[PDB]
Amino acid sequence: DWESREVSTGTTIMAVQFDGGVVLGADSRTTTGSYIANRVTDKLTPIHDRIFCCRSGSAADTQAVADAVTYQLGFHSIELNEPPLVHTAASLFKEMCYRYREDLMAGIIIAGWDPQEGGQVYSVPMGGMMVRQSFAIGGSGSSYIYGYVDATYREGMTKEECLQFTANALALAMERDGSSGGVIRLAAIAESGVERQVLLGDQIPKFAVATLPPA
Amino acid sequence: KNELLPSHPLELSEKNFQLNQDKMNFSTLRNIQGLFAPLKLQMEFKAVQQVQRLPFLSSSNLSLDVLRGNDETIGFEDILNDPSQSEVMGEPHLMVEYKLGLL
Amino acid sequence: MAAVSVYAPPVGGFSFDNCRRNAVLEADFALPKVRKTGTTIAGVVYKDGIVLGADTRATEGMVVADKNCSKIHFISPNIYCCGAGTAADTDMTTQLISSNLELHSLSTGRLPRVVTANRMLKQMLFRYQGYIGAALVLGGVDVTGPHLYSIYPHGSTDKLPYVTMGSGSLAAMAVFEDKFRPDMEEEEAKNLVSEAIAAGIFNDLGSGSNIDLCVISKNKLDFLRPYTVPNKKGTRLGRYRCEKGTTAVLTEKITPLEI
Amino acid sequence: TQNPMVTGTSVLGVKFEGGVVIAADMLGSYGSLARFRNISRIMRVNNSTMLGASGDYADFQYLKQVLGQMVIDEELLGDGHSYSPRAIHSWLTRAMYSRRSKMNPLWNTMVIGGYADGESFLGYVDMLGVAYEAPSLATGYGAYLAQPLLREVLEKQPVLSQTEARDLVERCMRVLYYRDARSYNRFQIATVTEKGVEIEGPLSTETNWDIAHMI
Amino acid sequence: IGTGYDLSASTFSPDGRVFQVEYAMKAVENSSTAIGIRCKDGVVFGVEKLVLSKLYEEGSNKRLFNVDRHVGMAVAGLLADARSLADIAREEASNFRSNFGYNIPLKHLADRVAMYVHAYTLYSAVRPFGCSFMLGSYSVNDGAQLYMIDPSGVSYGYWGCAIGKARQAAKTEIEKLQMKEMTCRDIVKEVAKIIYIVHDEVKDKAFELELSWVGELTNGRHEIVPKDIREEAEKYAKESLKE
Amino acid sequence: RFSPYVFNGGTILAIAGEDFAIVASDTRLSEGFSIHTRDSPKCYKLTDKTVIGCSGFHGDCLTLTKIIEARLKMYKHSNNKAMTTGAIAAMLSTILYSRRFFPYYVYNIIGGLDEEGKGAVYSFDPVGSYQRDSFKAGGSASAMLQPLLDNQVGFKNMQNVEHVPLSLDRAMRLVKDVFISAAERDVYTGDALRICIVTKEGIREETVSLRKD
Amino acid sequence: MSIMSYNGGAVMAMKGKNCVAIAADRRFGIQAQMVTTDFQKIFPMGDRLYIGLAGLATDVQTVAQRLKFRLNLYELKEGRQIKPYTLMSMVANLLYEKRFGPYYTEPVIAGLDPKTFKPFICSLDLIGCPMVTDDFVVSGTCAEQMYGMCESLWEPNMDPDHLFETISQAMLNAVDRDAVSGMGVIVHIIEKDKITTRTLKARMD
Amino acid sequence: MSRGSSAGFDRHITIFSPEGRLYQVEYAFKAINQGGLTSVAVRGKDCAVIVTQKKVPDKLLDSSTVTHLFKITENIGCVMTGMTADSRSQVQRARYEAANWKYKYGYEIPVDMLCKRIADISQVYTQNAEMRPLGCCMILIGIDEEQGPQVYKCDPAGYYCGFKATAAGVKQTESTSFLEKKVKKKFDWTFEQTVETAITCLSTVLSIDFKPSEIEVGVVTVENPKFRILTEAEIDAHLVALAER
Amino acid sequence: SYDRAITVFSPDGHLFQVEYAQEAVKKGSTAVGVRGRDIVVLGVEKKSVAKLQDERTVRKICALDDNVCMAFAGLTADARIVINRARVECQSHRLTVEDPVTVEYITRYIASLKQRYTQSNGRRPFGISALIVGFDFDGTPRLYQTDPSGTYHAWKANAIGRGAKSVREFLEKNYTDEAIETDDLTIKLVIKALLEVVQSGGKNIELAVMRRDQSLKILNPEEIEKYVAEIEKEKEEN
Repeated sequence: DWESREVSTGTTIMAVQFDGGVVLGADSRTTTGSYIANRVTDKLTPIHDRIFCCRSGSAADTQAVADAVTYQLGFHSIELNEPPLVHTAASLFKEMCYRYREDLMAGIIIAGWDPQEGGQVYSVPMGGMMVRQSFAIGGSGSSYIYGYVDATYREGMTKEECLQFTANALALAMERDGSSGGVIRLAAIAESGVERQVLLGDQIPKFAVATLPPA
Repeated sequence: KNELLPSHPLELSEKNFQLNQDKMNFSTLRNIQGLFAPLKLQMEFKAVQQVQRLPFLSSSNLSLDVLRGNDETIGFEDILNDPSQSEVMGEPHLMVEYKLGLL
Repeated sequence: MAAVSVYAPPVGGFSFDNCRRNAVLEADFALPKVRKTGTTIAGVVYKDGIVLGADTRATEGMVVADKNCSKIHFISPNIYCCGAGTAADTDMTTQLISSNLELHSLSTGRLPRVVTANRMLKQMLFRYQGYIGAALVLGGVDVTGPHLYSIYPHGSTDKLPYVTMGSGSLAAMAVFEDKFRPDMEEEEAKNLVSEAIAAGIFNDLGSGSNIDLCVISKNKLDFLRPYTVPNKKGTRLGRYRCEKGTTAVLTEKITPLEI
Repeated sequence: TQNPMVTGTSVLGVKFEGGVVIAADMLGSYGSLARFRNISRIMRVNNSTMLGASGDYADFQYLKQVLGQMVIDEELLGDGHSYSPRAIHSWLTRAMYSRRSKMNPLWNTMVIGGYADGESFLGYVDMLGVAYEAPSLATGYGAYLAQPLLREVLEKQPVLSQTEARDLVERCMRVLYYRDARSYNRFQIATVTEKGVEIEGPLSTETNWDIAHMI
Repeated sequence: IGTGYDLSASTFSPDGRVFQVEYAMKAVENSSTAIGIRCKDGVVFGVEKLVLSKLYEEGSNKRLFNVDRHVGMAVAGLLADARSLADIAREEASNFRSNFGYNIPLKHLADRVAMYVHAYTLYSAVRPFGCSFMLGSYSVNDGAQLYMIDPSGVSYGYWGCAIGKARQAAKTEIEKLQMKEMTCRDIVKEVAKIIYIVHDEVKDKAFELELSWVGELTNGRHEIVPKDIREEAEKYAKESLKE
Repeated sequence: RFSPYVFNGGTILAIAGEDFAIVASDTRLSEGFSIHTRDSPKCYKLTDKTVIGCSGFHGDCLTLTKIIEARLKMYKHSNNKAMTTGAIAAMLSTILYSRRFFPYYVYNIIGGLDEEGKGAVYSFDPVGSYQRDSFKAGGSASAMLQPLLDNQVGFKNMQNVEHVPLSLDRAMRLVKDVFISAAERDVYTGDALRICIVTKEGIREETVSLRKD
Repeated sequence: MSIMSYNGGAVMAMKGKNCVAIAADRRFGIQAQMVTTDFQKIFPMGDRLYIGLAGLATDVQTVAQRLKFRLNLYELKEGRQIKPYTLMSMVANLLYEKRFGPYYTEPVIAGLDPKTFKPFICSLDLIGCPMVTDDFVVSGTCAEQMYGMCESLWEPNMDPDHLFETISQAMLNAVDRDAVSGMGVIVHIIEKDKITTRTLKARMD
Repeated sequence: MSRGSSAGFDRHITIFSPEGRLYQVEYAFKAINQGGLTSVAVRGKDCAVIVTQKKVPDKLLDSSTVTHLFKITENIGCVMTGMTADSRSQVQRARYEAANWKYKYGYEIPVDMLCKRIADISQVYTQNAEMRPLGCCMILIGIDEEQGPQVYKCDPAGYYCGFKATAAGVKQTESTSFLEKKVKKKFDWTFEQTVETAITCLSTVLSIDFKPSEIEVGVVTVENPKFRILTEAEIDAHLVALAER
Repeated sequence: SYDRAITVFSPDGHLFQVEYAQEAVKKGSTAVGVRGRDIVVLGVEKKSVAKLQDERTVRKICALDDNVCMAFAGLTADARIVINRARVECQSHRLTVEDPVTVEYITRYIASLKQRYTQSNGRRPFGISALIVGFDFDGTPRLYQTDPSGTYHAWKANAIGRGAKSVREFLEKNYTDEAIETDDLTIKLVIKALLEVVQSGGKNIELAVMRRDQSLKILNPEEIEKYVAEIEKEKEEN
């Protein structure tokens, strides 16, 4: 009746870089067509101890790519006996996506922290291209917050300011995007560690609706 | 010939599943380990496969399975159709010459 | 033996050299159907373990083929799976993964982990690019505690306290959303799963017949095949018992068999 | 490539007395969306060769990696030989033709500038493999909008100076920005001369909208 | 002594020695001395390249290879094996830059090439390489790193080492040299002095000194020592030898 | 979708003579409705006694010319002699039929002196079939050029006419006129006309300007 | 048109008291044209074991021959008569070996246990889906008619002769309402003491 | 083998001796002895410790690079005795196998399974003619989720047994006897107790008192399952504690 | 040594393993075949009349095709393999060319197979010598002889196996156009040659007769004994 629909994440993924780390965020809704298969999913897949990734697109393809890249990065880090660089994980993701761009669709953005370059945010959209961005948004609902993030993004934002900005933009996306919803999952990565928080119910920022009386 | 064109899109992938898996393992080792690991494994596989039964007799390939890590893994490949129960066997000398590259 | 010109040794594995026949036959005019099971499988995570549920109706097309089908498949003593979609595909997938997990446990000497089975299932399904239709609900209680997964045919999984799969999955999931509590009791979890399966049975055409249950916990494995029998056949009013001589025969061949 | 995905707008090149100058915008568009507005579509192959691409940016990065590796290896050899711009043009033509023959082409149109042995080189390599050398080149909508002006100026004055070529390229960039939906205000001027390849920073066009008030 | 155990690399002697690897080491010892000293600023190489005939053009049979923008290679033993292993290292470094996007660390490249050599020593179909080489590089994070690889397949970092005929004399000279406190210029001068000291003009008629270095003064990029500095180092070595 | 072939225009023409073999072509490289460049001769000289013209898809033309040059070098290395015009024609036919199921979109006309010093013109189709003719026109304007060649060189449909042998100057004038007409009526032709005259002394290249679009 | 309807066919198996019955039609025809009225769809896979295949005739014959090959090898290796469950598993493996392009047949297996003499009936899908039911199993182009007749007629613990009567009536009434099935029906009644093979009179239309 | 099978019984790996012994495996053991060092591993109820003597031959040699303690994964570490190149190759193979196990099964490989795989590869080496057994010995340590500390030694023949106190190298027999004596006297076997037992066993068999730079110690505890290499200062502190008492 | 490896050339230039295969051929039983006008006949001397053995299963003369025959002397298994390969090739030729297989073509194929097996030292040469005899498309009688080395030669009359030299001298002495003209003359010639090969003769004679446009037929012991009696009577008359 409502089957034969490949489970697509339909995420609104966001990653903002601050001084000495990166703030990650995403919703928790996966819709198989229009039915919400999962409403509390975890879209922030950790690649290493201090490197995370956000999955957008086909759930199976992104999951397989993330698992393969995690395996490769763990092996590489063991071989080098050093904490892996975020650029290395981004390059592995880019190579995997570019090799199989015609076989799998996966919009993945990688953010993390390494001793050398500190907090970094990399975006690898469908096609297999990699570029470093101060803030990167992807997924179906990212289109509805491009102007908001463009207008409300500043340079030198603090960790808490970046968390608030990510929460606001994500909440706007969930409100406007049908494929986006659930709860806001945040992950602030820094030298000390990764601390994850989930905003649900009243915690999710609320924006006043027009509510014109005649309507 | 039209036989070169796959009948099923998945047919070409699963027909060379073992070859593709070995190629992927070599690519991963070579990305991470270096040139030594793929070359080592290639020589090891060549050595184990060089010693076996003649083509018209089904071989066990126990050492090859151990080296490839499939000694404790079973897939549809092993169960669905048995190479022992071939149902089609050519002339012994013909098969040996074919393997030797003469034909 | 074979007849002339057989060079390559036999190639083990799937045999796809049969789709040209399918193309020719379809071109000639307009494929037969296979049992899709019209399933409603559900599972929950309660305080002590996992409770799985399923229906016992298998449908070929729009006609009930099997009125009593076991859709909760054995994977390991502590891990069980529920199958939805193409019946044969789910059966073979579960059997293969069960054998692989048995080999893994024999080699390790310790109880298998649910994560291992989930990884194997999803990796194989992704390898086959969703051509194997296996809507699976994987549940078990390993050393790390109860775990419940929902594996889709394309190779995507998700760990959730409660999952539903199949055509009648929406009704069962609505029942769950209405009447789900964290850290349920064994009886409460069994009742919730039974109500979800019954809702799917009575609201979905593809689902029906009886209700299957499987209670998994760190202490016991409770497989309840005839857990409930909501629907049953009515009593036959008239007797059409055919008497001897009703049917006319043409030939008679009595072949005694030695004992 | 099968889906262009993130694409490039256009690359314009023109040869003057002393070298060649090429220009390209800093925009990579997913569809009609700007998305990436800081990528660079011009690379420095070696001390006497430059390259600009229009099309799939992932394929451009792949070509960047390959060409950089070849240049690095040849420099390692240290035999006193350098890849002339014509050699790079021939190699790119062969690679594009092979990829086309494999039914998996690279979706970029490439402009190759260079200056070796006191000879300005300006090459054009297309997706299929169409290769030729012209005094002026333009890809995408460039061939329709900027190419007229370049050809008129060149057929009027056969040889231009560096300043004249730069001014003409800037005028062409202004026209493209005015009349191309996939264009961007920020562009990148790259010039190769006897000194070497010099890539200028982000430059903007002088917009004019008096006709808006005229109506 | 492995009289009946020294024919294949896959055969163990009763005492547990693979004599083919040892014969490869001796073959390396047959070659002229190549030394390399690591200091705070970087790594400086130097080889006693014997000229077999005046007919050969200057630079023929170069013993110093640039396997990467920042990695040098001073080789000894059989020249053909040295070229083959240099090509292998070049492929490895090329591949690392292509995959991970940044220059391969010196230690990782040394490990890769050493494991390649060991793999070649493992089997009987192939024979162990008859060459030993020194991999040296300098980076701002990694710093000055010098590594030496033996035909057995070992990979050990050094502050200074030598491979060839007069290995021990050069090693003693480097030992009495205080490399950790000198700059690259003094290090290259002392390398030239040591090469001239260990050279035996009687057995070996003549030689040409090839000098290369990688360090901060070269911006972490391996290159041959400039002709002026090389001539100054040769003059200093001549003066030291005279006295 | 993806189309491996595009039409880049170009018109080629070869005329055979007693001691000359003219191979002429235009310099218009135009894809779609735009002009890629105004200087791209379609005639490439292979040996001192053979010139080949290629029209159609530019990439296939370039690849085929490079393959022909490589095969000529291989033949010279093996047989220790330069390949003759007929041998080049046969080899080109075999090469073209090699890629039969992915045909080269190239119209090939080989013009040059044979072993007897007589002009030989070989016309090719994309598949590979070829034959020897006295004159032929290929490319976009082949249909426009051929009738006048038949009328003048072949003296066809000309009752009570003198079959004067074709001289060099008359051939050049005819080539110029036909290409001028093509530039007038065919949008894929114009700019310039590269004329390669293959004689026993060598190959002479002449450029004649045509009217631009 | 459906591939099964290309050649027609209808096979039924029923279970009684310490006895099993299997029946099939005898029509072979391409689309609408009939060719022979003696085509065999039931093949012996042991003394008290039969398998009936309905569907494409060529696929039916290929599957029967390959199954006989595997069965002969299995019995030679083990040295014992195969169990009905083992035969079902073998058929399922054979059919799943051609999963992506399937054998257009839906075999049904009916027989007694060689040791316990317990009746056993099962049906297989296109790609080998086991299905064991104690009442009955049907397969062919007239599945609906056979299902209706079996549901309306089947009773538990049927006397062999009356089991034959029931299965014969069901098959006759099912095939009489199907165009591509009929032209005679063959019934095999398998009991531990003996096996009775009977050919019924049916409409040759 | 491509070159050809050797003639004598002890000249080839495959062919048997009249008793049925494989002399090439025994010669691989002799090579392990030829390594020149001795490694001692002790299993406690809180941690597993591996101690091996570190011998920097030359001053020019960089002591940092000279080490026989390698980590396979984040929780499993090993000490290798025998040929350096063979030990490195086995370490790389073990790392790859552990990574593949983690990728395929979703959880970290146990130590016993790692040695089982290594021993299977070693058996493959000893069965075929083309290859030769690796002249090195692998001792793996790690904390299991349920079994606690685990110590496994992993040999060329293909024997993957686990031990409460492992020894390998030139002084394997004497170290084994000393460890058997210590085990017979069951102490509490605390972390520092196990470290002291390993260090004193090595010192007794080598008849030398180690300074901080002559040994390298790697530890892994239940509280801290990550494989940790003891810093030279910590080794010196342990040696001082041993000297005091 | 030089004589152990097939590929190794001896200092004189011999491939001694091929010559050892020839010696193995010589160890085999004698096979004799002559050529006549529209009549080709073969004869093989049985080593011993082994009782309690079926003569059909140990026949030495076989029919490669309806118009070609072959007799061998050497290792029986190698002969069987070569015969099967020759039959397969004959059918393949009749398929691809549609014309009946010439004796030259099949003889060349057998020689090529033997030479290819002589190529590598991994494979040992076929230790058999074959007497391929038959009629061509036009019906011209043809007799040929192959060797393990891979060299085939046409013969008017040949003998292979043990005692081949003496039988060859016999045939050379007693080969005349008159004998070839009469089919019975050729048959009697073969009987006499084989009787010279083996004194006992009689049941040991394995003779096969092939005539123009007639399939290979093996004369029963009755006919062989009749011909032996004819030869004996002719000898007695002298």
